[PDB]
Amino acid sequence: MDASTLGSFTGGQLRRLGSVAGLSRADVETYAQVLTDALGPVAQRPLSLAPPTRTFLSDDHTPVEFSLSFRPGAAPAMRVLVEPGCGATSLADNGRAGLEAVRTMARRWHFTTDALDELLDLFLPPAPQGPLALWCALELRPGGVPGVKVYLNPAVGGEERSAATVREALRRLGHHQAFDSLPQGSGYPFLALDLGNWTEPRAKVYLRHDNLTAGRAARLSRTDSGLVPTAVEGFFRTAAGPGSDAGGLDGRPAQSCHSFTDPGAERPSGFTLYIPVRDYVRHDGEALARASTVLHHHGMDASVLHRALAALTERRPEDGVGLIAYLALAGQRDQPPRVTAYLSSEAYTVRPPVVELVP
Repeated sequence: MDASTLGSFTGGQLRRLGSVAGLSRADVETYAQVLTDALGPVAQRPLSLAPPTRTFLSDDHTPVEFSLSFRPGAAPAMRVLVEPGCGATSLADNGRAGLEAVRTMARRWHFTTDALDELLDLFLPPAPQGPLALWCALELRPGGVPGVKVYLNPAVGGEERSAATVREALRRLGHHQAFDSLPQGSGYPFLALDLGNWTEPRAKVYLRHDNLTAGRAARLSRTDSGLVPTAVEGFFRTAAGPGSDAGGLDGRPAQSCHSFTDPGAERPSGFTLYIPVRDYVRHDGEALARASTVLHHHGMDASVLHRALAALTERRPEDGVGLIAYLALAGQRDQPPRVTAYLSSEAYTVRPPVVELVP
């Protein structure tokens, strides 16, 4: 019928993945509409056109990514990550469009944005530097009222100003000198806020880790942020396969996230390690096999993740790479660890046209 658009294609993925995650037809319809509205003008962009901006949200510049988070005894939790300002003619207008999208969501669900407002001069200046201005992740909760997380760029004024930007953000969010509790890293790729019916900020600091080793990974967190060193080393080795025991992971950098949630607290209560598994496998069959091992090690079934990949695309996992972009092990104080698979939309990753060569 009609040519596929970013909206129709990513919407189809949201619907099929949402059903795999056990969401109702009603909730899936609600969230498909939320994603279309979040994409704004680019939702109508035909997939036959080049990607609208070189968004760094995914390798092929699709401005949508999905995730499924597995907790023992819990239904799978689905998120969608979007860049609402995708297709703006400048990073400044990208940020403004991103902020408008978050405020529209706030007027709909009436979550508090005071914590975001406290940060906007730091993260949305004029002449911003890449690679992002504002991304939004929506947790697709039963009942149609999502969790909203906003991702901002500590390097917006240059990498040299990243550390000072994170320290000032945490101070403004009532976390004093929490910056000094963070482990050594190579960079600060994101600061994120979890927004809801709370005014108490939930602040997340991301660190880049170049050439990470299993031992160094074991030292990024303390017991009181939900993971134990042996679980972190086991996960590192399972996820990384050949990147393991070779002088440090040798593909794109690993990341950690440090969650500050207790009011006034100078120490994080949550820790996540992200491994870019797509750089360390022959194909998505191997990524799926490693994800299945991690899930089994944390007491969870993996059949939903097998259905999730088929929901994304009809492609055999073994016939490409990148459908599973990252795997993560997520700890929170006094909670069972969570395993998360980040799933690529691949809206711009197409089989070339079939035209047989006949001599």
